[PDB]
Amino acid sequence: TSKKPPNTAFRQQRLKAWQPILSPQSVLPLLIFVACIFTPIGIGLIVSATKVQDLTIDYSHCDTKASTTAFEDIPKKYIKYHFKSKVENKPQWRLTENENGEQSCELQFEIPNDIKKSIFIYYKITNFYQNHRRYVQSFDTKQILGEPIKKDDLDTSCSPIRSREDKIIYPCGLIANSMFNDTFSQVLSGIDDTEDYNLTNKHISWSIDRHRFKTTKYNASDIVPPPNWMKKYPDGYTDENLPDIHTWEEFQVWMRTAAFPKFYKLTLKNESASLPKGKYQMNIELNYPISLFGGTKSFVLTTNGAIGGRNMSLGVLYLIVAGLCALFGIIFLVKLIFQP
Amino acid sequence: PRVIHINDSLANSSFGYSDNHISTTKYNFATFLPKFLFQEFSKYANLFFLCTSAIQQVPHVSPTNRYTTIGTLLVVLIVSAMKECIEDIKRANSDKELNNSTAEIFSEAHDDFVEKRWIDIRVGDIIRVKSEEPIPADTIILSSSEPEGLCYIETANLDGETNLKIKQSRVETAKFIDVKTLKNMNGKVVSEQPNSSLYTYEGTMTLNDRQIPLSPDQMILRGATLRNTAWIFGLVIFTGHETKLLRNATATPIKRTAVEKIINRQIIALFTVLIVLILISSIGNVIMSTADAKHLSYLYLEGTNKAGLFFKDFLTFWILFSNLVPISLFVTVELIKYYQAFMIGSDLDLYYEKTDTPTVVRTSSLVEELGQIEYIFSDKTGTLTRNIMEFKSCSIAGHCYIDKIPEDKTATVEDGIEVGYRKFDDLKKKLNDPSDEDSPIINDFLTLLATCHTVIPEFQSDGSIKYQAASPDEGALVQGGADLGYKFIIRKPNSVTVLLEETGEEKEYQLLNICEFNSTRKRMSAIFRFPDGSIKLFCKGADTVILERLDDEANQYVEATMRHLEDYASEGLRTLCLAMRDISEGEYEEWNSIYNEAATTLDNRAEKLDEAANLIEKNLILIGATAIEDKLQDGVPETIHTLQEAGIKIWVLTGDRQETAINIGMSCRLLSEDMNLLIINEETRDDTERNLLEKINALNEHQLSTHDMNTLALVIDGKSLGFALEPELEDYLLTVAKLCKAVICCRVSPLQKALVVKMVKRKSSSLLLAIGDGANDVSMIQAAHVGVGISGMEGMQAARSADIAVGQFKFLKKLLLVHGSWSYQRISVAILYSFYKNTALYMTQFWYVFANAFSGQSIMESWTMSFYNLFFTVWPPFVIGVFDQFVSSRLLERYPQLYKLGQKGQFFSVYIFWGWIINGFFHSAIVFIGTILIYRYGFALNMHGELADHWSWGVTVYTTSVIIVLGKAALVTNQWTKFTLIAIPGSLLFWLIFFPIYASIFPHANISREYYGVVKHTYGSGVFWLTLIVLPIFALVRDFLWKYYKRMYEPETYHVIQEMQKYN
Ligand SMILES: CCCCC/C=C\C/C=C\C/C=C\C/C=C\CCCC(=O)O[C@H](COC(=O)CCCCCCCCCCCCCCCCC)COP(=O)(O)O[C@@H]1[C@H](O)[C@@H](O)[C@H](OP(=O)(O)O)[C@@H](O)[C@H]1O
Ligand SMILES: *[C@@H]1O[C@H](CO)[C@@H](O[C@@H]2O[C@H](CO)[C@@H](O[C@@H]3O[C@H](CO)[C@@H](O)[C@H](O[C@@H]4O[C@H](CO)[C@@H](O)[C@H](O)[C@@H]4O)[C@@H]3O)[C@H](O)[C@H]2NC(C)=O)[C@H](O)[C@H]1NC(C)=O
Ligand SMILES: *[C@@H]1O[C@H](CO)[C@@H](O[C@@H]2O[C@H](CO)[C@@H](O[C@@H]3O[C@H](CO)[C@@H](O)[C@H](O[C@@H]4O[C@H](CO)[C@@H](O)[C@H](O)[C@@H]4O)[C@@H]3O)[C@H](O)[C@H]2NC(C)=O)[C@H](O)[C@H]1NC(C)=O
Ligand SMILES: *[C@@H]1O[C@H](CO)[C@@H](O[C@@H]2O[C@H](CO)[C@@H](O)[C@H](O)[C@H]2NC(C)=O)[C@H](O)[C@H]1NC(C)=O
Ligand SMILES: [Mg+2]
Repeated sequence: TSKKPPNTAFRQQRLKAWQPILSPQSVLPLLIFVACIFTPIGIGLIVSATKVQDLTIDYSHCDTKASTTAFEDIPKKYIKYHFKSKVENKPQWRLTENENGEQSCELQFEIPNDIKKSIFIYYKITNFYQNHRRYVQSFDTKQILGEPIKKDDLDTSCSPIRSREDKIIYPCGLIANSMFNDTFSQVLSGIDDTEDYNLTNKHISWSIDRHRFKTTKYNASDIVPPPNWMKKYPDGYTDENLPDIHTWEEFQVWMRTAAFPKFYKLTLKNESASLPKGKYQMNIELNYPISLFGGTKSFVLTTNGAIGGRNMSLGVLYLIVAGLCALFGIIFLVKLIFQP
Repeated sequence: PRVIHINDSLANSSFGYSDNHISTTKYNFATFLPKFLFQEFSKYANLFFLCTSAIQQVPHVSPTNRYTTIGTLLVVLIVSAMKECIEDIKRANSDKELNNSTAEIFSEAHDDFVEKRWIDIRVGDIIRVKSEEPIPADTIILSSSEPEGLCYIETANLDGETNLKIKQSRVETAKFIDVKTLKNMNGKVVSEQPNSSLYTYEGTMTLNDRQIPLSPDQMILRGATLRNTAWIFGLVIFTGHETKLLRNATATPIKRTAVEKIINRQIIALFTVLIVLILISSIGNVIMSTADAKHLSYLYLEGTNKAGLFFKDFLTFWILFSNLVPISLFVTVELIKYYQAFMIGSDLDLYYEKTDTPTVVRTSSLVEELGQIEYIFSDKTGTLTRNIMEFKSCSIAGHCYIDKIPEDKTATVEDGIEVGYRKFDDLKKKLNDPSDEDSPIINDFLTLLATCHTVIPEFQSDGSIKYQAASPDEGALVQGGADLGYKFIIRKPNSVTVLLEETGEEKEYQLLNICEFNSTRKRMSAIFRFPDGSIKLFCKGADTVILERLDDEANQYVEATMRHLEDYASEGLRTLCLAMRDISEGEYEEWNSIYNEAATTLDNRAEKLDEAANLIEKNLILIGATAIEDKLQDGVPETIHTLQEAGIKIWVLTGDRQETAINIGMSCRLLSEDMNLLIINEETRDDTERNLLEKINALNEHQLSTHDMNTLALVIDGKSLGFALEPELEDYLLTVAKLCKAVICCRVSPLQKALVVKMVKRKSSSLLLAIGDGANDVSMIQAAHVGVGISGMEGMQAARSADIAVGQFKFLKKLLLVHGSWSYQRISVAILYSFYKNTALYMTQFWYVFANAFSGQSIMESWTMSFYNLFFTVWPPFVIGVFDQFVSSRLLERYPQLYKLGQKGQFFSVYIFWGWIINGFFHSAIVFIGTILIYRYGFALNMHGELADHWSWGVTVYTTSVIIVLGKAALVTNQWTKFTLIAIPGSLLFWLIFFPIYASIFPHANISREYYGVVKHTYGSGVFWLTLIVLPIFALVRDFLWKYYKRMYEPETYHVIQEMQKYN
């Protein structure tokens, strides 16, 4: 038996195997068991998404629709609010102009209940293609780290925003050039006997973004701001004009690009104390025009949940599978009796 | 004319004739490149990635590397090259076993025969091949150890004929007996050209002074074998691939399967799906970046033209969507088919322990063609028969005798005349006592077995005498007389001595004259002189010739033997009738002059001698009849019957004569006794038409019954088949061949064995298998879809040239029913799963073009997408393709009707292929739409107000698309071994531990830098472990509820056999 193959279980294709069958003793107790565990998770994740209470004010078209002299009422389509109570006074805006052409929208909403959990402030941008293939990679990851990268040693993903007049644009590319620059005021100013509610601007971004984004190492003689930054930095950069992107949390939040054309970006939060009920005001200076992208910039005042907001779409999907498996556990049971 | 000098190896080398090597390799060093590339670039996916990599070479298409597709295209071309180099080395090793065999060649300098190798033989050498070793080349015999110069070759490899051929030397050259006098002969041999007509040679050997003629009576071909002669002297005239038999054999051709032909039609299905999705995204890009050019100024788009932009993103959406066609499929179709052929040749039920040869699959690319076999084109001698004859039955004095009586008719029914079976012991008991009537007839029978023949006996040192018979039936008659008691011993000239073990005394018989065997006579007559001084005539021959020449008034048992000739032919045994008569000297003294009448006519001998002998066989007394069986191999009738239950039509193509092919078919039950054979034996072109027309007129004349189809058979001569394969009569022959249950072709040439198999695959869309042994059916094996050879015996030139080489014929049952139908369901399901799982990931790249303004941005990092078809979804195709048994081995052989699942094509077509894509489109839409609703604004997290970005969401798309395509495989599999439990749930557990290791170590090394905070924001989030639960179960609830409804309320025929397997 020199050339005879071995008599083992592997070579003779007789391995210890188990054969599943889809008997009604196995499939039908599975669908009843799936339905009785996907309903406590389905109702448990809809209650957690109902418990989130927020407020959204679309402050686009504050430039033309609002009143300069007095607080007038915001239309029905711009407000979307969810609260444990009812509101009595619907939200109001006002336009306020300063000494040189700089308007600030003054939203004046009402919070009908003490929101005992942590408050976060976002801005919702719609119809902004943060996930474009030309847009997602258009920066330079070495300038973010802080080292003085030279002009031809710089990245080529900055396709038109690489260098201006043979000088190095320091925040390079498209993601930094198109940064959102409506400055939300850092306090919810209380009106008529309610106290002010202070918000903070620190620890907004990811913790890996606060470690990678470091202060730059060029002196300002070599560099120049991006084209849409010239109104903020006229006459180029100086040594005291230089922005450190290590402490600039709004730069790190915007550069973390989003997946979808409707996205939030965190701007302000307070996690120490709760805001009591009352009439509040948020001053928003309007630098970023919506004609650039063609969507609706908005002001969102949210709370967090276990799934992170008022989104029913996870607890509903736990109820569709619990409804489908408990429907076909009935269709296949009346066929088991009346059609054997 | 091939002018061949006799005694100078430098002179014939100036002609530059062929060498002696025989290579059955597919490639060599001179054509490995234009032949391996042709069989790789006839697959349509390898043509697709060649024009995908040619699109990555124009400059500004896609920021992924220019050498990421053509790098993997060389990787899939290296793996498929090393497999076809591994197999072609194994074919070259088996050719080294033939060219390195020993062959004694003459030397002019040494003046004696030197031992050398087969490959050293040149045209013109004088060789000396010994007793029972095969002939090295096409040699003309010069001398032999026999006195006149004759020898006996066996041509069971170049034909199917079982008798021995009388090859004699010329008497003008048989005087060169001694090895020392071989140097003094000079001259040339004007030979013919290489042919393939075996029985015809024409040459002219001129010796020192004048020419001698040549003829096929002194032509010995390469596939022959010397027998019953000590040595011969031959002159090699054709060698290597220039012989008569191996001239039309070629290298192993490219053989594409029917599964592989469907994949080239599933690629075209997938390619016109591909052109649609590229055309949608490239029209939607040129519409959106023109109509919304005022709301996309933050991207700083160039906006060259509408034509130049459309022709640019037509290629960037080609490169993004090129991963629908998997490149990892065509390595795991070559490695599964190579690892299936290793498991076929590792089975002990296909191992032949007697000659120690296991089955080998030399061509691993055809292991799924064994699952759908419509026809089997067998061979007879060596394939179906053992080439061993044996004396089986005798019937004398109206009785009938065998040793091994079967219990179906052991009871002699005594229906008037005795019909039945009695033992050979009772034959000797009615021989011993003289009071019985049959005992003067029984010994007269039993001396005719041991004296009437022309066998030349020889003794050995052990004392066991070996008989040298020119025909194997006569040799079995002598051995049949020997174990009955009448042993045949020493034969001197003109007397025959017989040793009688009944009395113990050694007799002797004076042989007076024997008349030779003739196919026109089909008799053999032998007059003898006895110790009595009395003259008796012994005569053996067929029943159709001597039964006309009897005295029916003298003998009284003729009616019993003719019915005894009827049940012998119902078992396919070869028969001969035995007759005798006492004659006197006075008629013999004149009949000696009648023999001297034939001594006067040397000019006429075929006509004169034989009917001068028939002057004295005008009247005889019948002794009885004999029955010699041609032994079949083990399990031959049980696999002819079982393979016909599976719907496989079994043809038999042989080189034998017609009457012994019918006798074989009656014994393996290929032909029954209640069957209507349609014999077509014609000699002209139009009489083959007229015979074919009247058969096919008389078949549609009557309504075909459901049992009249199974009582119809066809028998073709090799001369009628040479006319019926012409393009005019090609269809009448094929329409009658489709009606009859079994076809038998006789006297068929080695090329006509191939022209039949070519004629069936041209006209029918069916798959054909050809099994044979010997080099007369190498062309039959190379022209079939699967070619099986018989190994373990000498002259195994068909076991080398084949794709599969088995031990014996009965291994064709398990190789087709069990290992074929497994290896069709395995490769068809593992291919459709590999097309599916590439769709269920790379279609989320298409539903994303509506949410990123038709830019083509990917949602996973390109390193992690490359790990999909390399790490986490490679093993569930391998376990399905190598270890999946959809129905057991003992139930595949109990129900041969389950072979019609693969035979129709019920597991692999384009229509089943569309359901694995539409399930892949459906599964990808659940992943996409399920995750853009959960990750609504990036606001699915609970970590201090921080959000989920692009890359923290595309990990949720990637991971959920892994649990689905691994959850689909866990419904597809039929059995769960330990190798399944590490492939389906061990690839998921591989990815869940690979990702917090990869994304925490590799971004620090500037590799996939997108993953900096992804592990904290995917794995640390509670919404990731909730999207991973419900979203697979959403997508796999339709595949699970249809699997229950299909097997319970609408089952196929194998779903019931699987339930028999589980519960019985
Ligand atoms: C864009 C260009 C492309 C255009 C292409 C269009 C058309 C193609 C042209 C012709 C198609 C031709 C025919 C298609 C029609 C039918 C396909 C043939 C039917 C077919 O065998 O396949 C089936 C797929 O079942 C669906 O059908 C799958 C049902 C799910 C379909 C749901 C519809 C999906 C639509 C896409 C959604 C997109 C939404 C858009 C979202 C946009 C987002 C912005 C196969 O799975 P199967 O579970 O039954 O397999 C069974 C069964 O699982 C098993 O128990 C049995 O074996 P065993 O017992 O031994 O194990 C055995 O019976 C086995 O076959
Ligand atoms: C989340 O919760 C609170 C939001 O209302 C906020 O704490 C309240 O706001 C301030 C911040 O501490 C407190 O008012 C000041 O308290 C300090 C304590 O000594 C006083 O010095 C200070 O007096 C004056 O403040 C002027 C500015 O308003 C300044 O110009 C003067 O020089 C002088 O210092 C105020 O009286 C208030 O009592 C806090 N209330 C409660 C209930 O905590 C949290 O800081 C906030 N957390 C965040 C944003 O991280
Ligand atoms: C907040 O963010 C806003 C959007 O990112 C930004 O608005 C853009 O600001 C830039 C610069 O102020 C505007 O660009 C101007 O374009 C006009 C054409 O209409 C030009 O006259 C001018 O470019 C000039 O370029 C010359 C060379 O060709 C050169 O002599 C000068 O350097 C000069 O820059 C302006 O640059 C742009 O139109 C604004 N709108 C949009 C929709 O992009 C706000 O400025 C920014 N505000 C703050 C306070 O940060
Ligand atoms: C808490 O809120 C108060 C109310 O706005 C902040 O007080 C302001 O501080 C700025 C800084 O100079 C002054 O210009 C304003 O006039 C102050 N407002 C009032 C009403 O006094 C205070 O700074 C906040 N606390 C922190 C730590 O920022
Ligand atoms: Mg044969």
